[PDB]
Amino acid sequence: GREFGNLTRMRHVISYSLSPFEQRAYPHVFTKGIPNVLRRIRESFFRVVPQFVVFYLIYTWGTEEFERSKRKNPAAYENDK
Amino acid sequence: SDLELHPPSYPWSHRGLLSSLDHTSIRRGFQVYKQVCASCHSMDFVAYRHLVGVCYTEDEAKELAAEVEVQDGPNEDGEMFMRPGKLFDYFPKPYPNSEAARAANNGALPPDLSYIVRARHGGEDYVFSLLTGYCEPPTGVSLREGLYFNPYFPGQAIAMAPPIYTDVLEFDDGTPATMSQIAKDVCTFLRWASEPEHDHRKRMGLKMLMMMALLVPLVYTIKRHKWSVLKSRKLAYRPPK
Amino acid sequence: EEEEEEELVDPLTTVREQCEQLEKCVKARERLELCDERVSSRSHTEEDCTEELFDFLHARDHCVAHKLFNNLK
Amino acid sequence: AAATLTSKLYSLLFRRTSTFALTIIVGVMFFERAFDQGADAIYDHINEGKLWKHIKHKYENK
Amino acid sequence: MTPMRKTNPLMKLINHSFIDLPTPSNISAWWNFGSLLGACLILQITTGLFLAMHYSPDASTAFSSIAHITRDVNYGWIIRYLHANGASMFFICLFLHIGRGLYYGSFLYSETWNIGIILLLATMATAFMGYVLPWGQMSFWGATVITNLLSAIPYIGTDLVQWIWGGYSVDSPTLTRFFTFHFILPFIIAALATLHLLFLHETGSNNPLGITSHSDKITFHPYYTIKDALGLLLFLLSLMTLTLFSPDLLGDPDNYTLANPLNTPPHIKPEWYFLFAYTILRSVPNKLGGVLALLLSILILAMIPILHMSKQQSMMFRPLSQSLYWLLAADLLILTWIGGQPVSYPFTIIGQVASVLYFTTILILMPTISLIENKMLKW
Ligand SMILES: COC1=C(OC)C(=O)C(C/C=C(/C)CC/C=C(\C)CC/C=C(\C)CC/C=C(\C)CC/C=C(/C)CC/C=C(\C)CC/C=C(\C)CC/C=C(/C)CC/C=C(\C)CCC=C(C)C)=C(C)C1=O
Ligand SMILES: COC1=C(OC)C(=O)C(C/C=C(\C)CC/C=C(/C)CC/C=C(\C)CC/C=C(\C)CC/C=C(/C)CC/C=C(\C)CC/C=C(/C)CC/C=C(\C)CC/C=C(\C)CCC=C(C)C)=C(C)C1=O
Ligand SMILES: COC1=C(OC)C(=O)C(C/C=C(\C)CC/C=C(/C)CC/C=C(\C)CC/C=C(\C)CC/C=C(\C)CC/C=C(\C)CC/C=C(\C)CC/C=C(\C)CC/C=C(\C)CCC=C(C)C)=C(C)C1=O
Ligand SMILES: CCCCCCCCCCCCCCCCC[C@@H](O)O[C@H](CO[C@H](O)CCCCCCCCCCCCCCC)COP(=O)(O)OCC[N+](C)(C)C
Ligand code: HEC
Ligand code: HEM
Ligand code: HEM
Repeated sequence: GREFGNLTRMRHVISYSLSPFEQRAYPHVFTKGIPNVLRRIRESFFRVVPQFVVFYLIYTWGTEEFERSKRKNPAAYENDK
Repeated sequence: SDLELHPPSYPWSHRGLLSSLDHTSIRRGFQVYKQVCASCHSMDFVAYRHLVGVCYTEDEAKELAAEVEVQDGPNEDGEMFMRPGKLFDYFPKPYPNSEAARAANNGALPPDLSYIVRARHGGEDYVFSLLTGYCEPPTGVSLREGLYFNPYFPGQAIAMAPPIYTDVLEFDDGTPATMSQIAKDVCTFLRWASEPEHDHRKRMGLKMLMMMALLVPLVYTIKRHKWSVLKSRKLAYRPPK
Repeated sequence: EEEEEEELVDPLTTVREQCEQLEKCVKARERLELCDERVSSRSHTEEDCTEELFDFLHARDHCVAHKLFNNLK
Repeated sequence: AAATLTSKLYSLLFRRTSTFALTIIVGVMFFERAFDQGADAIYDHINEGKLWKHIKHKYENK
Repeated sequence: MTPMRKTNPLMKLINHSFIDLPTPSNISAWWNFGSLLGACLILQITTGLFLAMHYSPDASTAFSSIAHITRDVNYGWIIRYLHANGASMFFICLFLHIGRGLYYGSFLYSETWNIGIILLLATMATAFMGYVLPWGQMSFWGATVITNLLSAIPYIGTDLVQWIWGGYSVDSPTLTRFFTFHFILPFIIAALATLHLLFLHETGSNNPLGITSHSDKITFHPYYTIKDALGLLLFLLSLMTLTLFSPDLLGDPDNYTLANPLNTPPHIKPEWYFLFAYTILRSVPNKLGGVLALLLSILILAMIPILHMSKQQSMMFRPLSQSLYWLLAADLLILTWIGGQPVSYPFTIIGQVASVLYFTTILILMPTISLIENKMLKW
């Protein structure tokens, strides 16, 4: 479907809700809110960090490589000529 | 030749996230520009105005703008006479064309300074170190007599001679004419010439920060208020059984 | 003036000399001088100590930054 | 918890949206005046002695 | 009497498009960058419009007019920086818009996904021509290089580069011609943006889980208007911080110098949003081959739906595909970094490796891992 009333068939489902004016906007934002954010962070931590850690290694290595490439060499006129 | 020597990060009065320029330093920096810079460096996009509300008073600006003659339009016959100069006039050009400038500067063309600070990498840090650093050439390196060895210059061979030294000019404020002091003042003046909206920009930023700090919590609270109907709704499944 | 040099002393010189007695600011001093002596003797070398100078100056200017402006104005 | 204060505000100025809009307009007029004055004072304090306003007295009428 | 918003012709479209179209309840903040893009487009027009009231498209007066706007014109500086920084924010939102589709499988909506590709190409054209308008040192040479790179076309290239130039060089006629194109193109983009929404609306928006959400649809107005308003406030926060504190961090200096035809700057580089492509062409040894690579790349985005062989739309339940996706994101970061560095042995090999890794990831690795994942679940 494409409009409310003829989208899908459902049965035997009950919902309960409460008015915005009868409940708080920041309930258990520290007892329950902070723990949940931490859970999410750890659940998706080792799936992302390693790739960016690798990127840093190449970045540092390549930058340092370029610096060495422009540093005077002792071989330069090592024959005193 | 080798990788450019990076100037250090000097502590500037205006480097703070909210700091503003020191206008007395700007006044002194301009006074330096009139004598040493004006001889062979141009400032095309700055008029004798723009100073009334910054350093100099309106009457002082009039007195100063009248000090130098400027070219005017045609006369009855069609000849061009010279006016005493007005506020709307821009700073005089040292040379008519780039060819004359280079001819008098041993081929090197002194760039216009109106945007030099925001053009060169490193900002005024580059300029200050550039003026303060004129080292005697190391052993094993030679250069044309006209050229001068300055490590911060990307060619390490700059045609410009040391522009400043102790007691080149006496400031009206009475502060000593130390070479370091002169360099700092002119750098402040150039910073202003490139970013005249500096002070106002930061004032707007301060107001924006406080307004945002107030607003963001409120709008988030409104969103939480509206969505609370869904963030706490409870479901159940009671099949006929 | 009473003095044409004592009155016109630049705080840059004092901070400059003062901060040239640090292990880093002095160790590179000889590594430069050594390099300088090498070219003086070698008569056909086409080498200079510009790269050696960019380390001494780098070290010196880093320290000079945190002390110079306190003795201005 | 000035529940009475919020109760009075609602019963007089929020129940009808026409009054709601009017309070908003007066509030912003006062708020901008106070906000601008306070913010400028803070800015001047942080940059005391450098703004031209702080040194013009040494040249104006002088 | 029934509501008028369901009877007036103009109100029917507004009601369908904004007020009442069903939307999934669980769409995350990633689904908020589409609305921001249009807002940015709106912001980019108005600011540019005012700048057009003072800009002079000529080889000589173009630079002068910009300086005049920044200093003499009232609030000219802030308008210019909003325009400049809004461009970068537009591309940041655009990349995030594309990224969401690749991760959550939105590309399955072929008709909508294909129109998007056109919008991206048009956007890039608008941005490239706009960067020439300041007529700085970098603008002149940026156009010179990115235009001379059509002489590799088999037999018509040389003929189709002078025609673009309006001459045997890059001069004022190019500047004026680019100015008109810069003005007109964004409005076409706006029209295309309405075809994007139109083709989207006939099927409905996707959700993070990848399952159809007909069971839990919600009216768009109250919930998402405030949510998108919150996103707009945050977007404005970022934009104003960029302009009001450090306007020029994301730009490249030396653009504040008058364009000198007989002076090649030591280090020519495109803008940050175009760097990723620059390194992909600078690596290929053949000039024509480099152009074929920059094009074959952009178009693999059009081929993504074909290469899809998983039996799940969303990569949320595909841990191995997630690792590859972040690896590919890191590869793009490497390409960006290399783009801004001079030619040399270490950067060149790194760029070459990144290019091949970029392509092989999209072509072979992703389909193969999807097949293995399907095998694992015993489909
Ligand atoms: C490092 O230097 C560089 C940069 O930095 C500086 C860069 O920036 C860039 C990037 C280049 C930048 C500017 C220049 C490039 C410009 C261009 C390519 C484009 C040239 C054009 C422009 C100014 C004009 C733009 C054109 C416009 C407005 C015309 C379009 C107008 C319209 C209304 C659009 C209408 C379309 C309609 C009706 C068609 C409707 C349908 C569709 C989308 C549906 C899709 C249909 C299909 C067949 C596709 C579906 C396919 C299916 C199943 C098969 C799968 C496909 C496969 C391929 C496998 C480069 C190269 C570079 O070097
Ligand atoms: C997540 O869910 C969501 C969806 O999915 C459910 C969605 O789908 C959407 C919808 C998608 C979006 C916005 C994204 C983009 C999509 C769109 C359809 C819209 C596409 C955008 C456009 C065409 C651009 C629209 C316009 C823009 C910037 C404005 C440009 C045009 C104009 C008129 C603007 C006004 C400029 C003005 C007035 C000039 C300012 C000057 C003014 C005072 C001075 C003017 C003076 C004059 C004319 C003077 C004239 C004088 C004359 C003749 C002289 C007369 C003299 C006499 C004596 C008579 C959203 C938001 C969403 O969140
Ligand atoms: C009587 O009964 C009837 C009715 O009632 C019963 C009706 O109802 C109707 C209904 C229909 C109507 C009245 C019909 C009209 C209806 C309307 C609303 C009117 C609408 C009008 C319009 C949109 C206007 C259409 C025209 C428009 C905008 C202009 C079109 C042209 C253009 C944008 C330009 C196109 C291109 C041109 C000339 C080519 C020149 C340029 C180039 C090649 C481009 C040069 C290059 C660049 C940009 C560069 C891009 C690439 C770059 C920099 C680099 C690339 C990369 C490199 C590496 C180099 C009818 C007919 C009827 O009879
Ligand atoms: C021009 C460019 C504008 C750009 C704007 C950018 C905005 C970015 C940030 C987005 C913030 C989004 C949220 C802003 C509003 C938040 C609150 C809003 O959502 O609430 C609604 C806001 O609704 C309105 O308040 C309704 C009243 C209308 C008030 C209009 C005030 C107009 C003031 C300015 C008039 C200027 C006139 C100029 C003449 C020349 C509904 O409030 P509600 O609590 O549910 O109403 C109950 C009504 N009661 C109180 C009577 C019971
Ligand atoms: C006529 C001598 C002369 C004096 C004195 C002079 N300029 Fe110059 N200036 C030049 C010349 C010549 C060049 C270019 C030399 C070169 O490129 O080798 C130049 C270049 C510059 C540059 C460019 C540096 C760069 O990296 O591009 C700056 C900045 C500058 N001058 C500032 C100043 C300041 C500040 C003063 C203080 C009055 C000053 N100049 C005084 C002639 C002078
Ligand atoms: C350039 C201007 C663009 C605008 C203004 C725009 C606008 C939108 C909007 C408003 C939505 C719905 C809300 C949302 O997804 O956040 C959407 C969805 C979508 N966009 Fe765009 N878009 C643009 C470009 C693109 C591009 C370049 C692509 C490339 C793939 C693209 C692909 C998609 C897809 C696939 C969807 C469907 C999302 C879904 O089904 O969940 N769009 N677009
Ligand atoms: C999505 C839409 C647009 C984008 C992405 C865009 C992008 C850009 C960019 C990146 C610049 C370079 C500015 C700089 O580097 O300082 C620019 C310049 C400019 N654009 Fe826009 N632009 C858009 C729309 C418009 C419109 C609609 C107009 C006029 C109607 C316009 C007029 C101008 C003008 C006058 C300049 C010169 C400003 C300057 O030189 O600083 N732009 N544009």
